[PDB]
Amino acid sequence: TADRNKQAKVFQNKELAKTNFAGKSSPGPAYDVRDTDYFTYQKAPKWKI
Amino acid sequence: MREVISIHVGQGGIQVGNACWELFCLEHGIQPDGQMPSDGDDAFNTFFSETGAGKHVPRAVFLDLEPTVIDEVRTGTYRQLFHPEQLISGKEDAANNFARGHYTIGKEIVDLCLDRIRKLADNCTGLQGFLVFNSVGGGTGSGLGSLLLERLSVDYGKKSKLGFTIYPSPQVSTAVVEPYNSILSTHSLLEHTDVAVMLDNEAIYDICRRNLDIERPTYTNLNRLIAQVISSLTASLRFDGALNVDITEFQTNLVPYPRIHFMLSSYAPIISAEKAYHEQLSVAEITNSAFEPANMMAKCDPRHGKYMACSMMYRGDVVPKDVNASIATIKTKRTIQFVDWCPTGFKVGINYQPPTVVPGGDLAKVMRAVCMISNSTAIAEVFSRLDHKFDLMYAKRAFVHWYVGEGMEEGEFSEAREDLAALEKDYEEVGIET
Amino acid sequence: MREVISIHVGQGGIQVGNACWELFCLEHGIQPDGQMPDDAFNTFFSETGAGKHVPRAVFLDLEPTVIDEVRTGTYRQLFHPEQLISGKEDAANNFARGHYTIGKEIVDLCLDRIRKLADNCTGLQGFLVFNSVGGGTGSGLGSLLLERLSVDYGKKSKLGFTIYPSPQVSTAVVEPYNSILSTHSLLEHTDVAVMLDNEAIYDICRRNLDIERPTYTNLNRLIAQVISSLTASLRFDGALNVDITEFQTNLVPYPRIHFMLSSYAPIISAEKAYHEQLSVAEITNSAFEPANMMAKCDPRHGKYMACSMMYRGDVVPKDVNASIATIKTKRTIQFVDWCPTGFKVGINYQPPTVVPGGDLAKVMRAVCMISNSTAIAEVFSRLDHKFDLMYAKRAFVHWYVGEGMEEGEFSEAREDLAALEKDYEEVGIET
Amino acid sequence: MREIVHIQGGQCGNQIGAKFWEVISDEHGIDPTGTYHGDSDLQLERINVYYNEATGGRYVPRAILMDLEPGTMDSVRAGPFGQLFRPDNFVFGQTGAGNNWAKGHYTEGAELIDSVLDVVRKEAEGCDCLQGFQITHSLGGGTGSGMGTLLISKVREEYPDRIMETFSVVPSPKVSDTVVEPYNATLSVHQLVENADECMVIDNEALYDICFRTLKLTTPTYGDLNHLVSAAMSGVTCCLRFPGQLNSDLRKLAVNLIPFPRLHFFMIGFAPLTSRGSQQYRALTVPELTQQMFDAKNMMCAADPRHGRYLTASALFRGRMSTKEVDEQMLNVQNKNSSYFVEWIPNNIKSSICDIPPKGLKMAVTFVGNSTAIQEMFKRVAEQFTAMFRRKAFLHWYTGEGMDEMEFTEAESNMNDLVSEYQQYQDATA
Amino acid sequence: MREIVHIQGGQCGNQIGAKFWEVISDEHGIDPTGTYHGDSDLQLERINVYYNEATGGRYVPRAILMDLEPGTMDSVRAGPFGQLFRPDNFVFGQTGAGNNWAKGHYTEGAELIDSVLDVVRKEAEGCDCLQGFQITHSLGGGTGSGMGTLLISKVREEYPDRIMETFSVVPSPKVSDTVVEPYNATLSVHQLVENADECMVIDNEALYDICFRTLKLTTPTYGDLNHLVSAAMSGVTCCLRFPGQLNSDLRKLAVNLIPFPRLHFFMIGFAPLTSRGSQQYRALTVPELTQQMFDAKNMMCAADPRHGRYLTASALFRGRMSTKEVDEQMLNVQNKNSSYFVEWIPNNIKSSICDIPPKGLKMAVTFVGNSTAIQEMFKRVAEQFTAMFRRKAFLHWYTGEGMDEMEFTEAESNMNDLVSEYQQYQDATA
Amino acid sequence: EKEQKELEKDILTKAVAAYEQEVERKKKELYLTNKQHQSSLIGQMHDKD
Amino acid sequence: AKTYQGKQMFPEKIKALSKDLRAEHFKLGNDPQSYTSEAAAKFKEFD
Ligand SMILES: Nc1nc2c(ncn2[C@@H]2O[C@H](COP(=O)(O)OP(=O)(O)OP(=O)(O)O)[C@@H](O)[C@H]2O)c(=O)[nH]1
Ligand SMILES: Nc1nc2c(ncn2[C@@H]2O[C@H](COP(=O)(O)OP(=O)(O)OP(=O)(O)O)[C@@H](O)[C@H]2O)c(=O)[nH]1
Ligand SMILES: Nc1nc2c(ncn2[C@@H]2O[C@H](COP(=O)(O)OP(=O)(O)O)[C@@H](O)[C@H]2O)c(=O)[nH]1
Ligand SMILES: Nc1nc2c(ncn2[C@@H]2O[C@H](COP(=O)(O)OP(=O)(O)O)[C@@H](O)[C@H]2O)c(=O)[nH]1
Ligand SMILES: [Mg+2]
Ligand SMILES: [Mg+2]
Repeated sequence: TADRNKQAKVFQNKELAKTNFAGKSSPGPAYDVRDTDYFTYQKAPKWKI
Repeated sequence: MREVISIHVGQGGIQVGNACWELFCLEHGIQPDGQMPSDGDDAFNTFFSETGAGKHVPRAVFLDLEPTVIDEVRTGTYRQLFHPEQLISGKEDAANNFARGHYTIGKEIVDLCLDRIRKLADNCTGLQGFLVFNSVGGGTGSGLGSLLLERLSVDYGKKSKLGFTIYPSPQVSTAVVEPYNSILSTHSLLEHTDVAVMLDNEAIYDICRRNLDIERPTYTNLNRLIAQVISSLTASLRFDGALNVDITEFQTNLVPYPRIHFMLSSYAPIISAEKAYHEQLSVAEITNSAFEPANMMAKCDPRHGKYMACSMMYRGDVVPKDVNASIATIKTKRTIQFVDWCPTGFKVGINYQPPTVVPGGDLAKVMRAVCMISNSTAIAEVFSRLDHKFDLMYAKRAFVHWYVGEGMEEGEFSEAREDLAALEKDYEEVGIET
Repeated sequence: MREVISIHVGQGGIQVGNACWELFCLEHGIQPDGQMPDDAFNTFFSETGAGKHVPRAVFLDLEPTVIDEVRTGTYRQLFHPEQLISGKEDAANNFARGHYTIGKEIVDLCLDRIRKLADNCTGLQGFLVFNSVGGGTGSGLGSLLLERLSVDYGKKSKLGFTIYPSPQVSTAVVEPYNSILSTHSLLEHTDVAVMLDNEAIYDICRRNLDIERPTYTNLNRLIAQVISSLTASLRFDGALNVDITEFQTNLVPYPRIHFMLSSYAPIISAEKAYHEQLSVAEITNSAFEPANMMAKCDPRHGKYMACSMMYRGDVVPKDVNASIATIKTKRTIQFVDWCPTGFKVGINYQPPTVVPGGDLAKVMRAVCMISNSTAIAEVFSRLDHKFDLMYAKRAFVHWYVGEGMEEGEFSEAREDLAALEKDYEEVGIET
Repeated sequence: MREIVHIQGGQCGNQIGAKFWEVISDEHGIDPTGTYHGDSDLQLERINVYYNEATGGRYVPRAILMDLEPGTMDSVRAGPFGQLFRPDNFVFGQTGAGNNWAKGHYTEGAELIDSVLDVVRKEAEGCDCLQGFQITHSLGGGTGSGMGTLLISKVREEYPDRIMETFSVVPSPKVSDTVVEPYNATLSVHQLVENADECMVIDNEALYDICFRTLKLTTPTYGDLNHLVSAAMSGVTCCLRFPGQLNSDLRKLAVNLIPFPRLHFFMIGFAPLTSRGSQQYRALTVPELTQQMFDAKNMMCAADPRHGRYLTASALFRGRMSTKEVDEQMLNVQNKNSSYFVEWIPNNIKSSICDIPPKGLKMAVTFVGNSTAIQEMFKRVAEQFTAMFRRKAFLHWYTGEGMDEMEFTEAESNMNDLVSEYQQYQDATA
Repeated sequence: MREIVHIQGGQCGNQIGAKFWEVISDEHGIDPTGTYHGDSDLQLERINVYYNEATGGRYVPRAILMDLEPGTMDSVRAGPFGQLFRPDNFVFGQTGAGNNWAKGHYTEGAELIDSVLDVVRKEAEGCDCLQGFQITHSLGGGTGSGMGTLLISKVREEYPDRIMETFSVVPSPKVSDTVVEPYNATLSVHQLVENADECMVIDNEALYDICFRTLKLTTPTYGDLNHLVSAAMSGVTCCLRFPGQLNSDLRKLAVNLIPFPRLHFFMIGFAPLTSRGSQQYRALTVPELTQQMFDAKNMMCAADPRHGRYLTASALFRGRMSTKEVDEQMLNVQNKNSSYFVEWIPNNIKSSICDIPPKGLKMAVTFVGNSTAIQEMFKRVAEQFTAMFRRKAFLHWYTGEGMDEMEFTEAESNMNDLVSEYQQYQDATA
Repeated sequence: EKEQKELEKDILTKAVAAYEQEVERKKKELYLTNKQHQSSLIGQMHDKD
Repeated sequence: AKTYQGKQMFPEKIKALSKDLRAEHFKLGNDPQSYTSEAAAKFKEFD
């Protein structure tokens, strides 16, 4: 009384690595990391005339 | 296949994270450069990740807005250990202003931090939970802790998060504004942390003075003690034991109601090498020293209230029969009493890996040790004194403008004090008998 | 039997062609002189009969400087000397000059050279065209060449790698005009177009490669790497091959929609490269994460239509399929309702090569991505707004009028852009 | 033929089985690689009871190891005789239940039981003529106490006529390790009483007491407790595998030990037990075997049998002995303690003899006693349960995934009703 | 004798043949140079079924390889056993289809197929007494999915009485590699159902659960896939090539499997499959083998066979066995699982026995099952195809060279009618 | 009959023993490949600085 | 930097203790036993 899906749950050995590090993927690409180099380097000057 | 992610925010958090990461590399035999020396597996997978060939990467993140400590870490002896860009630094510190760390500048660092959290969490499959380290008496620490807890609670959901917070001592203090952000932070974390532990400094000072015979302690010794407590707690995950205990097996045993999740710990034995070998250090003696109120890691007197629960982790070569016999004597003793609806209140864990020593440290080789975490009604006194100090300050509205001018609205203190009162009433109504 | 012809026009096109040709020769082991010290170069070169090899490329420009530096550079002996068309007078960012006055005397010679190249060719799969869009010469000559090739050869495939002006970074002050004009020209004539604006590449090289001081050379190196990862499958054996013809059957739902944006992974310096495993899951997650997009666009504001990914190295198909399942499980990336699966995957065995003195490190596993998504409308919208701002007062228009093309042509370009925006909006809604 | 299949879940049951299989393998002369090296022909005819033959001439135990945490059986594999177990019979999750009956019975267990039910159907269905099933589990833990009884019920619907035996470790308040034991123990026994044909109760407190007083060894261990329970288990089914004067199998035991269908909670004891310092002074005789049988301290349950009256008794003897002093001493013991035997069931002791003893002991005894003394365990666990429940302590964990307090109230009511019905017969007179 | 010619087209089919020929050469003991080096005399009695004889004592396969791009042919020629193939039989185009069904069926196929038809006609007339044709191809690729079907129609129009067999690979939604799969899949099935005598559906994802679960190997590969599929296809016709207790050929299977002319779509399975690490624990017996091929896991298809009912089943055994326990297990399993077996066609299992096992194995079985579960693939394909077609996406490519949406509508309607007519018998009652 | 039954043992044992070495050698060679590859970035570091 | 240095520090004990925990520690009686059937000793061939 077993189907193809829901059967891969059973753990066997360390080959679950290829199939389950993204179980609870902690969302993804929802965060903005554009132009965040502002902290690593030093910012260029910005002066009034 | 079991992993857990560690977060360090604030100067105290950084200085305790580096301390615990020395001990953990020391225990796993990994050299400071991270390379495996010389030439039993998967004992480092709990806190490390393999690069495919050679060294290991710790599963930790370091956050700070004032980059002096981070620069020191990046120029220190562990330069090759940490990922070069997970030691995230800002440009201006919060300067002990909770509004600054929660509304002004932390919003621009939190996104990158959460991106890093994603890049670490995607590499784990059996994520047991999160550990967070932060001092409560610091503006950036409290603010970033609150923001991270809020974001992670909605982004992840049901995962366990454990807070090793350092409350200010009742009369010994470093700053003058810390009660404000302490109350605000505890308000923030009450509905967001599954477990929080007390780590005020004065109790550790007293322990060091009494047993370690150090008349002049510093932050290094306190950090080493906290690191040893962490190692004792987490040894069960990465070492086989007769009665293993997982992180998920805490909120089912130690927190009788959702609102009550603040606990206080102790460690034993605490002793120096020049006197450690002088005594047998039996299991009964160490377990009595554990319940010795003066050995509380938080300066809160258990004799002033009832106990709800106690979870004790033994490491070494203790025997379950001996642990049970000692628990029987503890039950027999009359100076310690439990709440009526809790006849049995002990959770026990055992592990074989003896505690490791840090050379040049203060501890010695002891073949037995025990760390206890207790939930008892006595913890309400620190909340009471903190509320009184906050009321004294808010009577004249002192220092309020420094928070008002940062965009944090005036009425915010009101519901914080109300929630503190509600928690105190909750403890009072729990502590009564039926 | 498999070969493809490359066309370079404009200074940007030439400086990208030079970069791709260093990489091509170093990948195939051909010395700068062209002498080799079984047949994989037939895609890009042709045997001279005895000894050296000649590229299957043509270079065009109206200002003699860049052709002169090429002809005095270390690659004097490589190219066919009469295939480097050099002019006398620059069009000077003026689209009208390059499309109505000086392009007419260029186009006949250029087509003669292309025909001479094609007669040697036997299994022509198609043409690649390289041209900066913010320049009059590039835009006008690209319009003319595509217009003539579309009628001369017909169904042969052409791929255009245009470098669009950045949303707010730009060098000239008249580039919106000729950019819009070139868009109108190429919309109904180019099979596939790839966006390559400079600002996103600046951001990438700043963040990942960790150089606080790159120039155009690094940008060209990255573009060359992308092209090589694109065309590896035509000349290297793989477990799953792809041809250039297998893009207009997979990436263009409708004939109007053929603009895509690219990405590459992993981009990392040698100081931190192998200190992490750089496995397939990490590289393909970095690929879909919004920062590594070669175009200054955010996919999160729109739906995805079709993603085509090529992997090279020792990648395992089971690795890539496990990544794809997790990506489809992912929530933030959302596809259009009328496409349950939109992934085309290709695999090649030959790992990417490294140019000596370069910036990138060598790794076994690399991925190059071409994505068609509904979010591309924002660059068109902002370019349209910039165009309307300056056309409101007829600024600079007299220069274009005084070259001989009429007044009205701007109106049709504006209407065509409006139609394109409406078409994207309509295809973006769920049924 | 008439063989039985072994199934265990939870780490406690896994540890119990790890020693039961070693002791049975030592009894049958099987090396850790599974190749026969016995000396007598008697060691092979009835090997079909617990083993299956495989290519390469070796034997595989018919045991199903099922759980939700991989570490425990990943460890048991590294132990001695860990290579006998077939890899495909290991079934386990990745999350675990964290000592939560509701989690182990509703959320993860309901999904996971598919594969373990399939493999149990495999092994029970391959057997020539099935005799029954036996399970070993502890009732102090959420996952074991929940998923074990769920699978118990599920097997019960599909095989109503077969015999079912359960080896249940119930929490003793004197030595407790967890604060949520009463809740899961009550919730689990609620279904267990409705389904299990036989349930033998085992008490860690009583095993510790036995090791302290009888063996007089300084430091008892989990291995010691496992060995005691293993010998006790072996003594029950020894006569099924070896010839004897009077064959007596599980069905006969069930017929002769249970007066009423809801009275199937027994206590078992083993003999002889002595300090190996006192081995020389021992005189192995049937009267000594019986006096160590009926000793209160020999029992592995904390319930004092002299606090109630025996309903039925059953004795299994191993070794070569004559029925004379067997029946005579049994009758003498029955007459000498008449007040402790309820009167309307005269001649309330079953006796069985098998002439093949366990390895090491010339003569041995397994004792099973149905008495009213077990009511005190249920009374004390119910007192703990109501002390927990009147304040709604530790409740929202169980309520957070579909179970309500109605099931708790029904479970406690059913437990109290069973206790009342059990002690009703204690004062019954004719 | 009663020989069959082999023909393949497309990349997937070429890769399939590259290993099918290699494995059959191993079975008959032929070196890569085409010179016999076998040990048994039986290996050469029936070599004419697949091999033609040339001067010098060498053999050549009667295979016809067709493709639209010479890269795959040049890669397969340089591979092991790549020299067996006659250079004349290779036919390839210079442009390719580009996964466009219209391109691979209309615009260039009519021009290219004349030569391959001439060569296959020459091969057909050359052989003594033709038995039929077998084809291997994938339905996810344009050139294969179009050329194979058009060639099927042409060959049927010339040989109305010969047998037709196809190994068709279908695109499952879980492992999708090209976005235009539903279009050419539906177009191909429309034509295929009209002429093919037998079609066996093959899914990568089913193969893949098999390779991860049973073999437990870490890194699967296309070579391993081709090995499994080639063993499966060799098993069906082994009995045609070798003696046995009960001979049964393709015509036998055709008569015994399809109750109605349009229900000729099967799934196949091979046994035994075991991990090399567990090869020593497992015991090769007939009951184990029969449960093994009747497992839903080992099935080569994504469909779940317990979601429907079997029309009929057939099993081919390889190795030295008696018919007793074979037929006994067939009757036993038909009695045990009567719910999953339709009732108005009693005794719906075919058994065939061949006395020679495959090299390296003592026992082997190939199972072919006609069951109602196949409807799910066509259903999901229909949903995807209509989700594509309702918005008219990707249509102008097909329309630009003579095809119109009327043909797509007819294909969808015909396939839906096939699904409805096929599920009709699922609930039919006597 | 019992003779071939006893005979099969050593075939099975030698087969599994051989397969274990195949398992080990693959890991060993991939370790060396990753080692030389990482050491190649050492020359890359020197070239860059 | 004063406090925190790279230091030299350098499972058999764990394995020994683990097997000790599972060990017997009291064994059983000493073996005088030899297998023999009950109904076989009484019934023997006679001259
Ligand atoms: N136990 C312990 N507490 C510390 C240590 N360093 C700082 N603290 C506590 O932290 C509180 C203030 O926060 P800090 O850690 O100094 O700095 P911060 O958390 O980053 O907050 P800011 O000072 O605003 O940047 C003080 O009240 C101290 O009690 C330490 O090394 N050990
Ligand atoms: N990425 C990249 N962009 C370039 C390069 N060279 C020029 N461009 C872009 O091209 C735009 C102007 O066109 P150019 O290529 O410079 O000049 P042109 O195409 O020859 O047209 P004319 O100036 O009229 O001769 C500038 O805004 C640049 O952004 C290059 O080498 N790399
Ligand atoms: N005899 C014996 N008892 C054990 C052993 N391990 C655990 N136990 C008992 O099991 C009880 C705890 O069970 P628990 O861990 O909650 O079961 P779980 O829910 O399956 O994890 C304790 O009271 C122990 O007395 C063992 O090796 N031998
Ligand atoms: N089993 C198997 N499948 C393959 C192989 N090569 C390709 N495929 C599958 O075939 C599909 C693509 O078919 P395609 O090459 O377009 O067929 P063609 O157009 O006739 O050459 C992919 O989804 C692959 O999964 C192989 O060697 N073995
Ligand atoms: Mg600070
Ligand atoms: Mg220019």
